[PDB]
Amino acid sequence: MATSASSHLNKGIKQMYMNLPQGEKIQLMYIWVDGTGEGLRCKTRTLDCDPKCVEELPEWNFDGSSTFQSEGSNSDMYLHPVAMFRDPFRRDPNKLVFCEVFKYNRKPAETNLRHSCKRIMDMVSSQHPWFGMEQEYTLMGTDGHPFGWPSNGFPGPQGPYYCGVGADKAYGRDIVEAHYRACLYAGIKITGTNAEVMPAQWEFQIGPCEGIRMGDHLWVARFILHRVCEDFGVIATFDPKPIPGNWNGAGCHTNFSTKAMREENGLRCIEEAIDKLSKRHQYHIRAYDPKGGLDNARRLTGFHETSNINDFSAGVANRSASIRIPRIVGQEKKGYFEDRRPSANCDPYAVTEAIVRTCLLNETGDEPFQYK
Amino acid sequence: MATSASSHLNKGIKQMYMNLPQGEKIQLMYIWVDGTGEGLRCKTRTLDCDPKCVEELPEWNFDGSSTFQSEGSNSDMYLHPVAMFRDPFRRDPNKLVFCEVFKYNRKPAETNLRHSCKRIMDMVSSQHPWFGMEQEYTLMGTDGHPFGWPSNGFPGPQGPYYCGVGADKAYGRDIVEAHYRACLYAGIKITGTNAEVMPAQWEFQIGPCEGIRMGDHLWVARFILHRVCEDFGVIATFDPKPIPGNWNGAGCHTNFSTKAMREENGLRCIEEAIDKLSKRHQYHIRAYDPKGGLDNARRLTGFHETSNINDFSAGVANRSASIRIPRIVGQEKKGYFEDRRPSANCDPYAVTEAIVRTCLLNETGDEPFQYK
Amino acid sequence: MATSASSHLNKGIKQMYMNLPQGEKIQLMYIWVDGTGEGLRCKTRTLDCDPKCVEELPEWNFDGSSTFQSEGSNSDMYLHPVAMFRDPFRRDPNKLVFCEVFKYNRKPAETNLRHSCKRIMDMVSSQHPWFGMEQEYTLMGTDGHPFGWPSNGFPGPQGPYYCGVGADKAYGRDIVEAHYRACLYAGIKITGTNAEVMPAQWEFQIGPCEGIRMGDHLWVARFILHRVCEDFGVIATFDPKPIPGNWNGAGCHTNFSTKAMREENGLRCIEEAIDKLSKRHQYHIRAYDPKGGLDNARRLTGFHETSNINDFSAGVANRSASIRIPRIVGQEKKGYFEDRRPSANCDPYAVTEAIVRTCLLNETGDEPFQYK
Amino acid sequence: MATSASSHLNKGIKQMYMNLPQGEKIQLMYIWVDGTGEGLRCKTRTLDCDPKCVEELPEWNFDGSSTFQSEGSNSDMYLHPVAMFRDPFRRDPNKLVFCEVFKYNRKPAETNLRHSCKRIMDMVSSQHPWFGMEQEYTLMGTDGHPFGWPSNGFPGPQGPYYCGVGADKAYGRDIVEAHYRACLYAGIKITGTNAEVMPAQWEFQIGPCEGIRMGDHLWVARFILHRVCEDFGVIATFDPKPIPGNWNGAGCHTNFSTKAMREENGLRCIEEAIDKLSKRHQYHIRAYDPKGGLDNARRLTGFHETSNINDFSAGVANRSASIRIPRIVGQEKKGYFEDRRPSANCDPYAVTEAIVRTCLLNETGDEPFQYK
Amino acid sequence: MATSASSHLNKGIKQMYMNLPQGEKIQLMYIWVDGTGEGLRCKTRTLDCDPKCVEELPEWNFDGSSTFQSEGSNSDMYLHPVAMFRDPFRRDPNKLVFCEVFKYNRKPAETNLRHSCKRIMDMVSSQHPWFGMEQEYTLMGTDGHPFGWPSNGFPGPQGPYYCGVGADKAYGRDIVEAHYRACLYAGIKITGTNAEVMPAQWEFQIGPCEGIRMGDHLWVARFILHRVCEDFGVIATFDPKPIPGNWNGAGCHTNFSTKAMREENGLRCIEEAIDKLSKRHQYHIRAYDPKGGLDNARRLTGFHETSNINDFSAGVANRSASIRIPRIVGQEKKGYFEDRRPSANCDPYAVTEAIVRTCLLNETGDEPFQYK
Repeated sequence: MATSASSHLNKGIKQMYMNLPQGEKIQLMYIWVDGTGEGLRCKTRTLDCDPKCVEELPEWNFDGSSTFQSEGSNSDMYLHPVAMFRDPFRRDPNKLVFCEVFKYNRKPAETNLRHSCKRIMDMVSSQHPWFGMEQEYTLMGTDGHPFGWPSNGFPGPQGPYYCGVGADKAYGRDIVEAHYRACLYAGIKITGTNAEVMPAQWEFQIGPCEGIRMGDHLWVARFILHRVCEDFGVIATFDPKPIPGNWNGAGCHTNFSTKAMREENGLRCIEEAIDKLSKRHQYHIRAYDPKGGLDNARRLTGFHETSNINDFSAGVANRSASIRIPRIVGQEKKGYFEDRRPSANCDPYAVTEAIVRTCLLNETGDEPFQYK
Repeated sequence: MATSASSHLNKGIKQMYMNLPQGEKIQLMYIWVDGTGEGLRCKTRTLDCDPKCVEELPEWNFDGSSTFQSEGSNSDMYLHPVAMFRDPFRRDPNKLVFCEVFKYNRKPAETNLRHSCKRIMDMVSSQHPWFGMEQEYTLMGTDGHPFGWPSNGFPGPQGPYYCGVGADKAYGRDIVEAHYRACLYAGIKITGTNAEVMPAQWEFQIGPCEGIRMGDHLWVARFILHRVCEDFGVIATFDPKPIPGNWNGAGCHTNFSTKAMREENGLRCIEEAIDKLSKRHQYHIRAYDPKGGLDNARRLTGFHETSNINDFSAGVANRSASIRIPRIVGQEKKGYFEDRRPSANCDPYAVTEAIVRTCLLNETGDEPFQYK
Repeated sequence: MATSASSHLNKGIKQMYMNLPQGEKIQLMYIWVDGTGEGLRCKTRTLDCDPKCVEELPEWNFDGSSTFQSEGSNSDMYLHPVAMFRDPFRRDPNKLVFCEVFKYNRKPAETNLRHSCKRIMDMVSSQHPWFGMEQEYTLMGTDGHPFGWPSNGFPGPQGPYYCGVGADKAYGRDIVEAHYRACLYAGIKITGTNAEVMPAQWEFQIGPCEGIRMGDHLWVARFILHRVCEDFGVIATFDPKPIPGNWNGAGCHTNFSTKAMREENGLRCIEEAIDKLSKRHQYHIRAYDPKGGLDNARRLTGFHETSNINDFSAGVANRSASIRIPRIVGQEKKGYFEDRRPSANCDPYAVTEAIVRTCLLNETGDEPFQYK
Repeated sequence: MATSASSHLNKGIKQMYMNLPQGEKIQLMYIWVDGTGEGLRCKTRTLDCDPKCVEELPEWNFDGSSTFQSEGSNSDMYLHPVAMFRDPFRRDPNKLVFCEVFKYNRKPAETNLRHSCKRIMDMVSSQHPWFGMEQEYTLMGTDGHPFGWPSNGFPGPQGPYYCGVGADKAYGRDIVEAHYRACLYAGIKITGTNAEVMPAQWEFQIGPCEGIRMGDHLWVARFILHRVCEDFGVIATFDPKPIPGNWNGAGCHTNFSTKAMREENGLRCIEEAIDKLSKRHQYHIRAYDPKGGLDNARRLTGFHETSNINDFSAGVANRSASIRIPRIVGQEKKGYFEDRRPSANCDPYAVTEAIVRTCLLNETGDEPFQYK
Repeated sequence: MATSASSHLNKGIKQMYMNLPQGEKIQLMYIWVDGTGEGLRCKTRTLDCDPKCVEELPEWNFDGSSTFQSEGSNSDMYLHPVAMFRDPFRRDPNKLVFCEVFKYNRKPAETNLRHSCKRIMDMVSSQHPWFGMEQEYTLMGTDGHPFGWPSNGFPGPQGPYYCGVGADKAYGRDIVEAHYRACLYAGIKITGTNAEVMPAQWEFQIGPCEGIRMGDHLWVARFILHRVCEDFGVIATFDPKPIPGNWNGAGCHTNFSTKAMREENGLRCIEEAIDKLSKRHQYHIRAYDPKGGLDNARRLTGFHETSNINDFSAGVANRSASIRIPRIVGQEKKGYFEDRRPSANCDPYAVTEAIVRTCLLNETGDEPFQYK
């Protein structure tokens, strides 16, 4: 079983160095989404004093030609800091700084979907849309086989692994515990974790976050997971179908509510939103993964408690439908609904933008509107 | 010899992460019994503030179809918190929360035996029934062979291993020490441990616990053991006969006393109750393990210190029976008796409920009475 | 994956020694069935000259206190040569000698079923009963896990392995080829082989053999398999269900025909035989396994194209029925039928004796008749 | 790097057994195509005498439910011998027997394409159509990584490997040499081999074969390769794109000529055939791999000297076009043309049927004609 | 499990050298008993021509100080050739030459018991005493643990191993087969072999040999075993009780007959001989093991089928008796007593000399008589 070379370095030496008093200088690790829309990149600079707010952080630049985002002639791209978190890897006073990407002409990069999401959120800020997203992921070895699985083989049939405890049920819990503690320290609004049906597959839930903060929070959570995995020598994969066949896929279920939905008799608004989703289902399917269906397909086949990608279905407490209204929300007549369609590898900005455009702005047609 | 993949991860890194200050958020691990009656499941959520009592803990839900407990159409099940303990794995203020399972219609699940046991305990609360259970278990490697045995072979004959000390006598004492300390920290009323006759078999004793707390305590102790074993990469098995042949089986001896028995005089009450159980041997043998009786059979062969599968016997000082009256209890004419019949994999709620129904409610017949 | 220590000895040295001219002395390996009914034992003596026929071979004796057959006082048991074959392991002129076991008083041992089977065959020799048996077996490693399976894991789902070719489809074909060639050299009337559905499970077919020779051939075939496996360091298991669950079991399907059945319009006799089997189904099931019904029950479940142990079910070209009439036999109105009920670990002597007693002697009742 | 368990068995023991004189009995290995259209299955029976021609071989049956070819109620399938070859694995007098598959009613199975191909060939037998097919394949380890590649890595860039010699250039030449010698011994008209551009990828060429023999020959050649690979413990894959990205795909280039094409001024016939292909390109792309174009789409991208799956192109000595006329054929104005479109995993019967139907029978439309 | 370094040398190279034509020179391996009475020593010289009889072989000398047989000042000892056998290790025309050891003054060495045995045999040559000896031995690894046993552990309980077949039953059969074939080639009168009760323990039987030749044969057989073991890298031990506990030890049962016993009504002579043996006990148990009781007194515990070292107990069958008289003898009034008392490590010359002195010469007292 092959773990990364980096994981076999003596970590006690690393701990010896990390315990040195750092002094007055502060490390800022800038994180940004690359040109593929799935990968995260990061690099660190030293600042002289502790920044009080995100507006005090300097803009930076990077080579876009190395990240699949620009041509060689004008390869400089700009990093604009947008969110600041405590750094769980380097401890206080160091910070994680999530940034937006701009082109050489100061136009949004092709994958900078936060900019448009921010516009939509400013337009609908008065209704306070809340999102919760459940990010499923699979721990893999560096050889591409799932972590903890028998070499060149499969574990026992599905059943004992969901929320399992024991050496034969849960593979890689150390990673989940480390990620959970790191997220809590950093200030991400992580609300829980559970083992998924497939061994070595896990799910963490972020939320409820208001508006643009979801993307800020979710992306950084993914980064922290990768970093934790890097320390341990495993790979977190967000592929919607890591193992073909009867093994469960990975989704990113999105719970959505508005002020009207959360207040008394808000179920009516829930039904209106779901009805609108019924009218743009194909647009949303195109919106819920970076490759436009070419990924979401493998998973959603119409089994293993997933919806069929082609047919929209709705029901109360129906875990196999495209949209599920939780039973408690139905009983209390207020709350949220759960869109079960997004793939695990989705860009959260695209998902939230599509949901708000369809449900709240009453948009129609295949292309999003451009607003003044 | 195969330890789990998770056990080979660098635990110093995990310790590095666990030392981060967690802040104000609190992790709650919900634990519940699954559809098999032997396995435990768990998942964790984050709460914003410190709960003061068990009544403050929120209800939760899970997918019952993945735990052999529901059909696909109405797969949601409910977790009602019933017991709260300190979390020994994550330290204060985090908690382990043991829960009852309810169906979609708010009826007790098939394996939610705590509900009826709690009812019976409320019915007999004035007599203060005390129970003690001696849980035997075997440490196994992930390859299915007992931990520490020679590969594809057998250690020396039984004899030197019971309560043994030395590299050749006790296999896996680190696990017992870790489990013991974790149980003490969590607040389980663990009263002792000893190495059993077969190498790698250990026994811990819980009690004396009053009424319903035994099931609450015993189940959570089992969970902690699995979790400790998970950290170490071994598997705790409660199978009543893990290795066929001359190797000792695993039982769950149940010490039983009432308030009347503990007071001056009462040995008589022991003998009468003994008689009662005698008449309803089959019944108890049915209540005392999951799989009908088949499981216990492989253990209660009669040769290696056990009672034949079909025979009630009682005496003072005799390890060749089903119920033992301790010598000191006989001499002082007060105390408890030891039912030696329950299998190691028994559900404690079933055992305690059957014992109370027979000894305290003077029930007769094959089916338990329904009370108003 | 652990192969036997013996298999790691340098086989080139063995080959160096085996090529020395042996001279005039001849090695005879005496083979006999032990007290369990499944194990085979053997030992070798040197004779001075080449025996021309089986009657020239001397009777031998052995100690019966170890091979679980006898007990105290009288132990010596007698081996009477009954079948002689060429030695495929040592080549001509050496021989394998299969023997009957007799007690000190020259009465047949409890497991010496050849004596009675031979009696019945002598009684029915004029009708020339022919049998063919398809012996399925599983190749296992010395650690008790099936050979070629991933360590502590399972291969892919059933489907690609039956009669498979390729490194990922057929595990252990070398064993099958060696066994097959050895059987042809020895003179066993082996008629074919194929890979079965579960990986590492294979089936060889012996027959059509007339009367007692069938048993003689089949037992010796099993010995050769063990010996071949011994050379290679793997273990052949005849357990009817080596791996629990959805993995295929191992059976010993028995094709039966008589002279009358093989002639024109012989189908009527086949149907008569089937009716008699239908009248003695329980006797035959009891006669088809060692432990005593506790083996065949694990295989004959009604799934995976097996009959249910309790119900006698015919069916032309019906591969799931208790009795199948092959299609060609049905179309031509003559031939054999296939009894699918015997377990892989059956004693062939018991199956053929019971079948002949029911179908040809028109016997009834639970106990065998005593003939003059 | 993980080779199969079977390959680590001591092959000297196997050689010891194979050198035993086999005697008069003969082994016949029946080979057939399974329900997937790519896999081959085989099983062996013993015959009493040496068959002189293929018509003397008996029909056989097998269980179709295990090969994805029938339902449970009528699971018997029939093997009709159609081609006989010498067995290179067991030597004379043993034989390999390639068979057609029939249903219980003697109708051709869904994947039994030989029946129709034979019909078409009989209809056009007077023109003596000759085909040559170039079967490319990749040697893989049992871990799913190409054989000889660095663990979890890639060899050097493409360039040095095509027809390479040396330990660092050609991976697995022993397999190619063994396969070549086995094919020559069996009597297959194998005409050459070369190392392909990707390391561990090889190509062998079969032909020129007349009509139906192409499929008979090619399938058996594939079987021999799998068997050779089985001995060595590697897996031969015919996947058209075994490794995504810039690594070369595997094709099955088909050289086609008729008697008219081979005669003086036959270039005109070549151009006419190419013109017809231009009119039925889409039908042929659908016909040239077993999944209707899905497999071939991964290979025919327009890069790496492959044609684009959507556009037909033709040229003299143009290796990237859909159809290439070799330069020497163009200069001499007679010969064959090379269809470069078929995927490596194609069924040769489908390719030859489509080519003959389009080029020689002047068929048009999407569905094949039914002839009297 | 640790085999010797010598066994890991490439034996193919050795085989390459051994096939070279040896020419006219001949290798003679001189073998002699060392000062311990258990070890064998050997060295080889080249002779110019093929000796026709044993009288043509030259006397040799060696350094006795290295073999615990002489002092430093006069350390030269003499080897007198006494028996010549074909060399199975070097093939014809090479020979093994067993020798007597003489001191510098031409007096027999302390361990040269052959001289006196030859004298006694010459004295009783007219009665033709025949002996057969059954030599049990245990195969050990070079680490001192029994060969094939699990590392630092024990195999399963005794029972399945006696005369066992299979990878899990018989450890080291290659060695037994090689030794057997080598003995046959060399001309030793080996009469059979069988696996013993303890795994890795085997027994071979030599005889019937007349008089002194028995010792010649047995010693040389032991040498061949050591040499065979040397090739395989294991150690043959004759230590009376190989591994302490419930593991069977090793004996050398001696079958004895005279010409008178073998003729009609010879049973009377058998009874007379047994009566004489009854009149000499401790003498025999001090001449049936290199160092008196000590070693032997670890086997004859009388528990695991042995004769409690204390008293004799003639008995038909009675396997656990001192001098067994096989049933055959009893019901045939002729046969051979089986002195079941000598240990496996006995000097055969001492056993046969003592038996002849007691049974045939009617000697009495503790010390042997000196004859003219």
